[PDB]
Amino acid sequence: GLRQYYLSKIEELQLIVNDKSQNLRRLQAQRNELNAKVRLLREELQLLQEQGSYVGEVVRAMDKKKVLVKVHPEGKFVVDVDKNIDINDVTPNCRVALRNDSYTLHKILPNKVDPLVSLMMVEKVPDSTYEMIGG
Amino acid sequence: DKDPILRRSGMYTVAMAYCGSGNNKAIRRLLHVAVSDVNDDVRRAAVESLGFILFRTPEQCPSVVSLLSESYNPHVRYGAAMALGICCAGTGNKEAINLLEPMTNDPVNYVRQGALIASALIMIQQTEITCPKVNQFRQLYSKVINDKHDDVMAKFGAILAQGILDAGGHNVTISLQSRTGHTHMPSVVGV
Amino acid sequence: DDEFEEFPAEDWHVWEDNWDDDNVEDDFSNQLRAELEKH
Amino acid sequence: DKKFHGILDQGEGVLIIFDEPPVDKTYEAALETIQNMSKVVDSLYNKAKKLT
Amino acid sequence: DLYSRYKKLQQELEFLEVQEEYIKDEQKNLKKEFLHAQEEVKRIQSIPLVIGQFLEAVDQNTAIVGSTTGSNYYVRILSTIDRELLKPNASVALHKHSNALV
Amino acid sequence: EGLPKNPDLRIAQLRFLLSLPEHRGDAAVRDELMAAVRDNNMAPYYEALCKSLDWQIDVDLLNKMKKANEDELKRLDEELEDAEKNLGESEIRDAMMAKAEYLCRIGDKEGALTAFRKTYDKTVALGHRLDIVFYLLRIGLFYMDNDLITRNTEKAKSLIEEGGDWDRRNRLKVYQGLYCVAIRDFKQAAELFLDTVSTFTSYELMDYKTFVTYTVYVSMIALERPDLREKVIKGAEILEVLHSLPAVRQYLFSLYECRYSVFFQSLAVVEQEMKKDWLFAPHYRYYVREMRIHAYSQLLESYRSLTLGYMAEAFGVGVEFIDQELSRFIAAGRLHCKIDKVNEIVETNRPDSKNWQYQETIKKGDLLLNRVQKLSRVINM
Amino acid sequence: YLASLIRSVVALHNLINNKIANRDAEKKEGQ
Amino acid sequence: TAAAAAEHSQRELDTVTLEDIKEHVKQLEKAVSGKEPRFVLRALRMLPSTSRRLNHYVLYKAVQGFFTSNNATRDFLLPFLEEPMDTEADLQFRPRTGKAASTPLLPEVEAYLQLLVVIFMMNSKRYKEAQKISDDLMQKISTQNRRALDLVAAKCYYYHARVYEFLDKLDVVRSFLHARLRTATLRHDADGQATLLNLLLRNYLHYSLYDQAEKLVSKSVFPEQANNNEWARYLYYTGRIKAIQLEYSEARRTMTNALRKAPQHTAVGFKQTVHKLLIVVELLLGEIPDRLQFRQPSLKRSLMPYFLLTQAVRTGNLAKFNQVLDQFGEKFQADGTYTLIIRLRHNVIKTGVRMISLSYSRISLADIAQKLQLDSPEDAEFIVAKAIRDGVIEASINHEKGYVQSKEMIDIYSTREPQLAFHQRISFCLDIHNMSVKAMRFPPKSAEERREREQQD
Amino acid sequence: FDYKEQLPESAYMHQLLGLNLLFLLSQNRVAEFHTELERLPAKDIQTNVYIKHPVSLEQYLMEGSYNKVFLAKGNIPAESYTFFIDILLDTIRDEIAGCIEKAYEKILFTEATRILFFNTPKKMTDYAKKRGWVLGPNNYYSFASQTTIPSTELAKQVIEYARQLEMI
Repeated sequence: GLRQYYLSKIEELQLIVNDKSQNLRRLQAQRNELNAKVRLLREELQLLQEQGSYVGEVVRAMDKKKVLVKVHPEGKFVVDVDKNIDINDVTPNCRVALRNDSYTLHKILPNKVDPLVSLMMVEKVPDSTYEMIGG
Repeated sequence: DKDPILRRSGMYTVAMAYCGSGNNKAIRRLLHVAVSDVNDDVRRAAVESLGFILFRTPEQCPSVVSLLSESYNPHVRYGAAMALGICCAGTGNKEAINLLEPMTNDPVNYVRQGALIASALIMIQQTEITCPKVNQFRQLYSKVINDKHDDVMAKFGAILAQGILDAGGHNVTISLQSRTGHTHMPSVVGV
Repeated sequence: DDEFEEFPAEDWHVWEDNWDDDNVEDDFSNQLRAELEKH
Repeated sequence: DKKFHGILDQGEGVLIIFDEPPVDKTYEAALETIQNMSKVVDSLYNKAKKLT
Repeated sequence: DLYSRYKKLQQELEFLEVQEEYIKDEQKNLKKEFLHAQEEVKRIQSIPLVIGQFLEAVDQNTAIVGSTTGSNYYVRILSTIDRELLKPNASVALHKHSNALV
Repeated sequence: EGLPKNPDLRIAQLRFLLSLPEHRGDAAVRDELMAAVRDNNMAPYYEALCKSLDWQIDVDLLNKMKKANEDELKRLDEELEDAEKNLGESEIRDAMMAKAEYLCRIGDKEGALTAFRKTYDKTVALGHRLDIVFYLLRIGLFYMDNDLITRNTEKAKSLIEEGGDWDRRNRLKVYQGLYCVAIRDFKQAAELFLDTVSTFTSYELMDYKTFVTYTVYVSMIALERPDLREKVIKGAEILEVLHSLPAVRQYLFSLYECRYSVFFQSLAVVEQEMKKDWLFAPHYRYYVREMRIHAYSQLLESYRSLTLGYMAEAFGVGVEFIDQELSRFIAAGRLHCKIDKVNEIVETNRPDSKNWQYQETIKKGDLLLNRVQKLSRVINM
Repeated sequence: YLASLIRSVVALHNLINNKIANRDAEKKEGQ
Repeated sequence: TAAAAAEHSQRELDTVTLEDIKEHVKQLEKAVSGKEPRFVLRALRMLPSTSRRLNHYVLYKAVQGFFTSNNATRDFLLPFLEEPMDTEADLQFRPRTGKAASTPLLPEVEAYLQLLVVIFMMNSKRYKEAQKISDDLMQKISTQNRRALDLVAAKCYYYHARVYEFLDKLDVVRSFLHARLRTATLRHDADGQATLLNLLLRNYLHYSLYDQAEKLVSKSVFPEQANNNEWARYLYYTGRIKAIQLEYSEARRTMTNALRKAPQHTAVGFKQTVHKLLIVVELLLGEIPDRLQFRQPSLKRSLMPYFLLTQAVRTGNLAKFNQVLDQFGEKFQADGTYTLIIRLRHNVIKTGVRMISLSYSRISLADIAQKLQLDSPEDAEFIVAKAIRDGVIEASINHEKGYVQSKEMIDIYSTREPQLAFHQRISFCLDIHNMSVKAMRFPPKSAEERREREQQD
Repeated sequence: FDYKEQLPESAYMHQLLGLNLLFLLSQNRVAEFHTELERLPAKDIQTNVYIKHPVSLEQYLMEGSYNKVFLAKGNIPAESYTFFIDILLDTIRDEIAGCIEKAYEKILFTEATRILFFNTPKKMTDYAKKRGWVLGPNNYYSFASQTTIPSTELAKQVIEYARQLEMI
């Protein structure tokens, strides 16, 4: 009888600990999310004082992990690529970020507007179709 | 009391009074102070007090100290590191070692110092097979010592960590309770 | 999930759904014709 | 034709004139917003049941 | 073994009382410190800063801005900035030294 | 001229007529529908119609139409393949658009839809895309596919927004007004019809006479007296077409100028033709009820009290009938008066519009709250 | 009442987005 | 070779269902090993499909190998389950030959397989050996006691109750089912408690012991952590009980919740019954059902009698009401509604009075009787006076001239009623927002940069 | 009800069940009345006079058909129903008087006698003294005795709104 008594109260407590564990895991998830957010802000204040990175257009890729880059608006340097970007992806005529001190290609920014796209935008030949044409 | 030092004294008094007892009331008070109180020094003292109170059951500390270590306040993280060290001193707890390993290389000089010191306290009188992190932490200590990147307080932590690891000719362990299960008052006071 | 077999089953307009078109009544043409005839 | 708010009492033979209150724009906007948010809830059906 | 499940009783008390209210007050104080951290990161909007133009956005937290000094930079943007105001060619305020979109 | 009558809506009208119980057997309607079927080789549509209406399948005619359709489809697939191999994208598009057109002309809903989707994928012209979208919209009107109608209406609006074809915008206005009439949205139907009354060219759907008839009906049931006066009673085009129409002009003007009981013979005749019409059929009862309520409200608005005897004399109906009708509408809540029966007299009142707005807010909020709660149960569990 | 209804709809939208993200993450982990 | 082709199709289906049950039992033992029960719920989700494909003695082909360590089961299962499997069949597909380690089959898996046997007997329509084997299962589970076993125990309880339902004798199960509900209430197993309470309420309803069910509901607490289907059934039963006990608001809310929580892809019979009774309850309170229910294809011909009932009641004349009663009584006995429908007779009286008061300012008592389609005008007098007393109408009767004069209909918007309506709506909307925010589940979730920054600075 | 089968049923069963329904109606336990009434089979409720009279009497009471309720005193399909019906008549006299109180801005006496179903002016005067009336100074019982913002309750509701919004 007392074995059944124990096992009954033990199972009651097992249920209690189980549901409390689900509850505590939810609370821990909430707390961790909030703490990560706050830590992100406090490190943001610190890492926003870092020098901004220049933007330069790659004109030609050298060997030994170096790239010829025209940095806006004056200057044509050769910069060593960062060890996170496959040099095969820096094909000429593409915008790339260069670290402030000791220029180092560390990101391939979205490609500049195609020169042909810019030229056609300047010319502005109205778009046409056979249904617009008649006669 | 008004004085932050008096509040820290209250935290340490709770630690000493309830050392080893694992009294839930003391845990509640210490943890609430570590959370909500307005001074970082007393927050750290409260976390260390919780570490003191939880050493009879070294399996329990990892949870709370993890929540307080993957955390907000640099002082709270450091207090969690020392709480883990005090709790697991002489136990070589794999969970505590795993918790402290990320804490090393933290963006705070004293946090790194405390993590290293607590790690050495935990691996006191340990070897590779008992816990497969002793060599990792020893090489970490050596690099930190013979590096110039690390801050002066990180260097201090590394020297103290090596001293703890090889303490007593590597023939001594730090146990807050005697081998017969009695709280070792000299050890509690020393820690 | 459950098919709810406990109970048996019997073999078997995007506008506002109002309960006024349901009235049983002859066409307004018929009603008006009757009213005019008896008028 | 709503050129003035009043009612013609034939029996007595008089003309009652009412200072008709203006139409509340808040309720108009609330009803239109309810309609638009019903459209939103239909879009939410479309997203959820199709995906969820 | 069954009085070891009484050990499990005291374990249940440990989870219940110690940790629940702990997380509750922890998240309360974390909200407090979140407000404080936002007000602190306001510090980077100091008066002596250079004006620029927001050309393009790369990521959620980075963008290309042409500083009025002549050059343009790919730099991070402050989180507490309404992105609805980052219209093309919109004038922005860049940090004097770090040159981030402040 | 209008877009092609490929999914001829007259066929749908005739099918609806033959579905009605007073015309399920109309010799003239059946003969004209069969004339259309045999002229356009509607083999799949003929099979489906015979099945639905329980007719006997004329096996010989069905077989000959099926052979003709198979020959046409084979020939046109051959043309499509020739365009694929030799000719260019425009020829490919023309061939496969012709295939979609014939799949409509033989009343094959699913095949025609798939062909149109493929053609829209392979087409590059915005105007031709709008043509395909209008084909789909006409199919939707033919088969009362509400989802298809709404999807293609959004598609047509998006396509028109760029390009700014006002001819196509007016055609879409006419189509959307037809859909609104079909779904009993008479306010928007009247709005669109009045917008497009002077620029109507969609003869693929219906004649200008019928268009003006529908416009006048929806305007009467939706617009207030000032708007009706400004738009319908004075629009030059509406007045000319109503001069052509002897009956609907009398109906509208009787309503406007308060000639009562002639409004009721007009309402009876228009109700009959509304019931006959496929588009207005499942709304004729509602339209008649609303028009009767409008007439009663118009008569009662300008009088504090009005004897049921005077009401009956004005409307030509008997006192008992007008009393029961008025009491029914008052109970429904669509008339702002009460009736004293011991000494028959209708006494009007002026409830503030705030009460009506509150009732409408409660109703619409209840609908939307039920929808929101249904969504909540669907998601949470 | 109007604001409360709008807030309820917005909350349901947030819940839908959260559950969509949850299922996507779980499925990607299972992949 | 149509016979051979059909046999081959049947055999491939047998292999598919066999591997399916392999996966199910696998889920069961991994569930009990891992201590997480809801894996058993995941396995049990497919009882309908498994039952539908559970024919041709595929379960024989299975059990002949599975039930190796519990030979005490064959004695009953095989004699009832025959030996129809083809002589060879060239399959020899078993649980490693029906042999892993001579370990006794886990009680959960044994109960699952025997439930499969019981439901196959259910489909076979031979409810005697089914009853005996169900009793054997009940003895087995009563002897056993495990948490992960509670879900399969619940399913077994429901299916055994179904067996006795087909036996036509549920009072026999009454005692055992109720005692096992007591056991499942002492041992906190929400699923078992909920299913047992639902079956007891179903039995009480079947025998028309509404008063007994009333006490049971009053003094029993349903588990809030029950699945949507048990919640739907329990809410339906409680709503019917409340409707009979004349608690119509509770009936409405519980029944609407039952309809909302019932599955929307199946359960057409449950939907039909709930819609019928809910139409009756709405019509009894005075609220009139929307035409959507009657337009629904799933349940349209079933609700036509209720559609005409709603038309009659809303029209408000006892003539139409009592003819409709006369034509469609038979359905009202196939379902059971007499008391509710005649309370609807009283409510049609009330609705007619309401319409007359709204549409009339003064009206003679004879006219009121005529429009209510009542008997002698004195009865209409007393009905109108009783309505005014009850608050249905706010009017006053002038007996000297024998008419009824209504009030002025005080402008509601200038009163608190809009506040109360908007309060209900606001409270529910805030509840929805809070529930959604609570429900949002958050899934669980560099130093080289640190060093690089420190060095570059 | 228990021992269905093994028993041949008693012809007096329906009569006595109807008598029980009359008792429940007299004591005004309507819920129990309907609950037990649901026990009677369908056709027994619909056809048998012994079960029709109780249900019909409740129907009349709910409708307000006090004339037919009184005529039940003559109906009485079984004479034993008189005892449980007399008390119901007295309670119905009270209910009718309540109806008269709320309605009838003014009522006379000679017709109020028939309205209350009394047969003696002395009974009328005694009943008026019961509760209390004006006795009809002009032979008319003129019992025509027919703001306050619930600010506290409304403030409680608004604070509830605020608390439910701010516990986010």
